[PDB]
Amino acid sequence: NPDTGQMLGRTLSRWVWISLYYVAFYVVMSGIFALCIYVLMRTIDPYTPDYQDQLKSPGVTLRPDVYGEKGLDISYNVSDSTTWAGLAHTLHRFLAGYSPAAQEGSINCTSEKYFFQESFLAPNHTKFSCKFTADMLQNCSGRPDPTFGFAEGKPCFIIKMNRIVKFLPGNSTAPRVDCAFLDQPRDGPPLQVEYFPANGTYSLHYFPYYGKKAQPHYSNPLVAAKLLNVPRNRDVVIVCKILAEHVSFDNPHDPYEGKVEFKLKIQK
Amino acid sequence: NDHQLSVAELEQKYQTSATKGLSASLAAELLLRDGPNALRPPRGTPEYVKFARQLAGGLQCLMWVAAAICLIAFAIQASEGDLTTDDNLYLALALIAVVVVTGCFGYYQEFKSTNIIASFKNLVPQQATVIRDGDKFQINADQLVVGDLVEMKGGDRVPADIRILQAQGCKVDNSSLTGESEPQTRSPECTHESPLETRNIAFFSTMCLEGTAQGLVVNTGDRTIIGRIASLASGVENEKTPIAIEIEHFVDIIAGLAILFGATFFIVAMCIGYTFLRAMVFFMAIVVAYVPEGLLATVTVCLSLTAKRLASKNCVVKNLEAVETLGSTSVICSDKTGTLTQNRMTVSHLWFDNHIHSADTTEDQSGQTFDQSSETWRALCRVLTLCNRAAFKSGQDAVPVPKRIVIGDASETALLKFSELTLGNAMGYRERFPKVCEIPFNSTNKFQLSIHTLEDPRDPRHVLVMKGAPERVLERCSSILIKGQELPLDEQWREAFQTAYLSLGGLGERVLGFCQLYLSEKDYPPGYAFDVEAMNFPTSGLCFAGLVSMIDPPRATVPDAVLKCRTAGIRVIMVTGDHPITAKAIAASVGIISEGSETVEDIAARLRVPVDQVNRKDARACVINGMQLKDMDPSELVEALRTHPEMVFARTSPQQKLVIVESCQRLGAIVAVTGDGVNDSPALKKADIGVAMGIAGSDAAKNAADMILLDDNFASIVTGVEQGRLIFDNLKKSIAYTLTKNIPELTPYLIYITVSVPLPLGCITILFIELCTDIFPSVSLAYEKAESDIMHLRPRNPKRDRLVNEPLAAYSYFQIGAIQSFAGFTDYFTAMAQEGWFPLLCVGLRPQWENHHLQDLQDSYGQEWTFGQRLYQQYTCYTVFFISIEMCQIADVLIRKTRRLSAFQQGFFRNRILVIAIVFQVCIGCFLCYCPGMPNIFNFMPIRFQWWLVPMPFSLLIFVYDEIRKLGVRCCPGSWWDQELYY
Ligand SMILES: CCCCCCCC/C=C\CCCCCCCC(=O)OC[C@H](COP(=O)(O)OCC[N+](C)(C)C)OC(=O)CCCCCCC/C=C\CCCCCCCC
Ligand SMILES: CCCCCCCC/C=C\CCCCCCCC(=O)O[C@H](COC(=O)CCCCCCC/C=C/CCCCCCCC)COP(=O)(O)OCC[N+](C)(C)C
Ligand SMILES: CC(C)CCC[C@@H](C)[C@H]1CC[C@H]2[C@@H]3CC=C4C[C@@H](O)CC[C@]4(C)[C@H]3CC[C@]12C
Ligand SMILES: CNCc1ccc(OCc2ccccc2OCc2ccc(Cl)cc2)cc1
Ligand SMILES: *[C@@H]1O[C@H](CO)[C@@H](O)[C@H](O)[C@H]1NC(C)=O
Ligand SMILES: *[C@@H]1O[C@H](CO)[C@@H](O)[C@H](O)[C@H]1NC(C)=O
Ligand SMILES: *[C@@H]1O[C@H](CO)[C@@H](O)[C@H](O)[C@H]1NC(C)=O
Ligand SMILES: [Mg+2]
Repeated sequence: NPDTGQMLGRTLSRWVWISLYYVAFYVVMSGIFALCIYVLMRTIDPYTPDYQDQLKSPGVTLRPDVYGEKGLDISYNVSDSTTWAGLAHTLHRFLAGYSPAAQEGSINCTSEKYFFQESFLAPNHTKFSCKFTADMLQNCSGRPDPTFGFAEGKPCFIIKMNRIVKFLPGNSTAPRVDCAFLDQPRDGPPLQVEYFPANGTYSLHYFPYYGKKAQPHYSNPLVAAKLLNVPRNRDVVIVCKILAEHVSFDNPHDPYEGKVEFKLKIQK
Repeated sequence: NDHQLSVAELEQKYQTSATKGLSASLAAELLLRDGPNALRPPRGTPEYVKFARQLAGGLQCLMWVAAAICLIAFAIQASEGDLTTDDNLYLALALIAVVVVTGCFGYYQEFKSTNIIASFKNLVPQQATVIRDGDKFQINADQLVVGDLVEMKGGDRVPADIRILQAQGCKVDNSSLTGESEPQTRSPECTHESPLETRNIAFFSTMCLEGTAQGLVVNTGDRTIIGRIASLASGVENEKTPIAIEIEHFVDIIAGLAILFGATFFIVAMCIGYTFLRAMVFFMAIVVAYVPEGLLATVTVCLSLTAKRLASKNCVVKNLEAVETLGSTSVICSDKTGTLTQNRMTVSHLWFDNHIHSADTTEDQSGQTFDQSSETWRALCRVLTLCNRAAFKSGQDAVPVPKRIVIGDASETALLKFSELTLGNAMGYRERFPKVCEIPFNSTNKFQLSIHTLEDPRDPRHVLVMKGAPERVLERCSSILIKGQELPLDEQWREAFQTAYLSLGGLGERVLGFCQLYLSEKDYPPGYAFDVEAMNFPTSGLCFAGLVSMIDPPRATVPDAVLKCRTAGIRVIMVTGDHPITAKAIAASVGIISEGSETVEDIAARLRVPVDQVNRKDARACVINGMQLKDMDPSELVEALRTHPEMVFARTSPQQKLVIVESCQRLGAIVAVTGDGVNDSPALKKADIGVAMGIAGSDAAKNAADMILLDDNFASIVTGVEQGRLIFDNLKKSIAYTLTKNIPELTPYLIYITVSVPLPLGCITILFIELCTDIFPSVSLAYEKAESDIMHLRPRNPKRDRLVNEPLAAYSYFQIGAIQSFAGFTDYFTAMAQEGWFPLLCVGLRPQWENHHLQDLQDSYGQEWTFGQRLYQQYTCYTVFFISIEMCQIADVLIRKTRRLSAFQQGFFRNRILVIAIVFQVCIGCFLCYCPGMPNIFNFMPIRFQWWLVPMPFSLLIFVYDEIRKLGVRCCPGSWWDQELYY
């Protein structure tokens, strides 16, 4: 069939002709596809997404994030500093983005009320974003304790809510973090937590989030939960939920929606 | 052989006697040495073996290999610690399930056809009349041994191959074993050297029509002629069908394309940094992806629909592949006796009033009659009705006369049926003329005479009717009846009689002479005692009435069926065991030999020159007898077949029929064989498709054939040819439709691997497309009408015109499939961008997107997503790609209705099955999208309405582009556009 004069049942000039036809066909179709993409991108709004069909409720993440085989799993030895050195380093690296230098692009906020911005009054046609600094975490900021309570067996966990454009958690009261044992230990008391900021609330002036084009300097507000009565040498499960009117945490297919659940063991 | 021996040479070879036969003890010893006198039963194959066969085939093997590759890839991925490998299991299970269910459906089809065919076969134990050491008794035929002396009479089956020793007017029916339509005389004398033409051999399983015979068993069981034919058919191998060959060629195309694409993207994946094992998994995935899933089911359903259409016309196929072969058939080798003809001697021509009249010979009396007004005709009818002794069986009034059963020989049966169909009430007319004298037929006289009394009480005259061989009648009969005048034979009527007799005999017809002589009252008064012992009544000086000739006529639909087959470009060849004169006459009657066609013998007779002087290329027709065929080599046979378009093989053995079929197949033709008798079974097995008559067919022929005509309607062959051509075209369209959607199923995976976008199309939704939403629309294309006069086209070239070829594959894969892929990706990027993911961010996003440890991945707006939310977005992408493919497949099914004609020409809605299939597809898509629980069951999402709209311009583009392509094909035939863009 690969005859010299007729190469796979078609002469050389015929191959040129059919190849040119296929090239023209694919060039035309590629141009149509590119024009469709261009029209789509010209109809897309740069500040607000068209739909939020998958973002009805925000996800909840935890720092430091260490993952086992079914989710978050944190284990360390109080007597062994190398077991929590990496955890403290992760917390330091996360809080590096919350220094005053990192937060120079944001402003003082004191309203305790939704920061509704309908105009672009910030530098370079932007919106003001409120300033959150690591020192708002107090005993869990890495100062004066650079171990975040891990050395003393009272670890700090940073709970961060996923930001959604124009999502409003609820203005009756500030959204609040609540951490408890998933299954209460039998002989032991319930989990004792200390929160930074006090009561574990996110101020309402960090909402709404307007996206990264309108607030390029936006920083998620943080809540640090310091655990105080974790039993030693025992496997415990801790769930930290967000308590707000418009935040749900009962999704059987998303365990990170509205809450974060981690496995914790503190050896001695 | 044993016939060519003598009774002295016999009676010693078989340790027997001519008068007393065999001793009982020695007969028992012979029955121990050789098996019982019965043909060996076919061992057959078990039902599970037939099911295993149904699980085989080219496409089935491709699917089995694809499933094995899926399992191997699953094992490799599991060894590499990879998860989410349920796609491999789903694909393998779907492939295996489709193969097994299709095999079950095909096995059920074969089981039903076998039951339907065997519902007409019935068994009854046989018996023989044996003489052992003097005593005569009725023994079972199976206990007969060689050398046993047997006696047979009329109505008795011949119980073995027998050399005739005594016989008195013995006639047998050899029409099944041989091709001879007329009853054959059996006498104790050798008249030929071959056992199949000598008169002193009777054949096992044939019927003794009349007379008595005595003879010695010379062959038993499988040693008989019929047993040897059964052995010959057993050694014939059944070849693969043309549709199977087409399917294998198309499977080869798919395999080559799959290997090419897999190797190319394996190289690409290695070049872009994948590991060798990951690239190998990519290779196997692509190779599996090229294998279609529901195409086997679609093909099986289309073949089943064609089989049902044929079965509605009493045409039953034993396997689904046989519904196509007649469409591709270029040569039909047809048996004559019992297949083209009715296997029933019928009155055809009459010579009275110096004119040759033609009688209606159709079994349904749908032909033209002859003039029945002459007093000469009235006298001839009276003679031929009064000179008959055959009688209809009682309780048979409602049965049609040609199919009725009468007690008598073939000639008297035909005359009685002719009387019942022309005069009406033959026996009621006979009883009106009381018989007062009768001389039965005898070979010393070669005539039959009977004297009656006229019905009219006024007339006391006696009528003397006489019938017999024309020369014997004309040696008497010094007067002839022409237009009611009793003129004598002044040598003019003698020469005219000789001319008419010779012409009727040359028409392959057996002729009879009829006359009458009224007896005057003064010399033969009422109460006269006629005496056969003394011949007091006059036996000469009679009045000749007319000549009646007889033939086994063609079936009613046969000539038009042959004409239509020849109009469809199919060569029709007659292969018969009957005599050349009858074969040529029937071939001219049915249209195998056309008007004006001549043989070399015909040209030699016309030009008054020796036959060898004639140029062989001037003779369109040719008759070759088996004796010449024996002394012919393949080169001479091929030369004769190429030289003479209209070929008749006469006096042909079953082995020679097989040889002719093999020669035609070796020349490159797809050959169909039509037959009914045992002598056709080896040729029926060798044929690409074998067609056997349901009623006239023997068990061997019906077992050898692939197609059974239940009502013996030969015109069903025309329907088979038309339906085969139609199913070929419609299968081409359906396969194009099925193959088109495979490219938009595979391109998202290629982009997912190379550009690392989040997965646009899931395995479950691909399976739903393959096995749920498109099977009904693909099947609905089997209901498309022909776009041209399909029965005026020539048979396709088997080597050039393939079911799936390069233009079809290229068009379906890389133009329509490419447009569908572009539509799917447009919808994918639209749905991603409207939910917050711009295309450039989508590029390279896959590792972070699938990272289970990332619960705050940022989109184009800075919003942070969990893995579950991203997975639901991925399901949305699945759904929009699925809906794009479905919308474009609507236009694909619309444009696949025709290959040359416009949709406006063919009719948008004339295929209501296709319309229903489109509605059904849309309904299933809506159900999958919007039923509650779908996102977590099958990962279908309730997409927004505007994502239904996005692929619609692409579907419209598909329709418009295909319409323009077909317009260019129709407007510029033979151009480069027609050569390249038409399929
Ligand atoms: C055998 C032949 C195969 C041929 C396949 C197609 C070849 C060409 C395809 C892709 C190459 C790029 C061509 C298209 C470019 C897009 C057209 C365009 O001008 O868009 C503009 C955007 C940039 O706009 P922006 O974001 O700044 O605006 C934001 C505006 N604000 C801020 C207001 C929201 O540019 C972009 O998106 C760039 C990203 C576009 C590409 C996305 C990834 C494509 C990858 C795979 C798809 C393959 C499909 C294959 C289907 C057929 C297979 C047979
Ligand atoms: C040929 C004959 C065809 C007859 C029609 C077939 C029956 C269709 C009738 C009803 C089925 C759909 C409506 C009931 C379910 C609503 C569920 C729902 O309401 O889910 C919403 C429907 O989304 C819509 O935008 C409305 C879509 C309405 C249906 C449009 C698609 C139907 C179009 C059919 C055209 C067929 C003819 C064209 C093709 C053939 C051409 C020849 C989805 O929720 P979402 O959009 O808010 O976002 C989701 C946010 N998340 C994720 C949080 C839930
Ligand atoms: C060059 C750009 C525009 C893309 C290529 C356009 C293609 C489709 C066009 C441009 C030149 C055209 C060819 C010109 C020459 C020939 C040879 C002739 O015997 C048949 C038509 C044929 C085969 C044409 C087919 C279509 C063709 C190949
Ligand atoms: C008509 N054929 C249908 C069809 C089309 C496109 C396909 O893409 C492959 C693919 C898509 C989506 C997810 C997973 C996929 O592959 C997984 C995989 C399969 C087999 C092997 Cl061996 C190894 C891996 C697959 C089947
Ligand atoms: C924001 O408020 C804090 C606390 O009052 C203050 O220390 C800081 O200076 C303010 N931001 C500026 C001006 O950098
Ligand atoms: C936090 O630190 C202060 C000292 O700055 C101390 O008084 C207080 O008890 C600490 N609380 C805890 C247990 O975090
Ligand atoms: C780690 O914890 C175990 C108890 O689970 C303890 O026995 C061991 O001493 C600890 N490691 C060190 C370095 O002390
Ligand atoms: Mg026959």
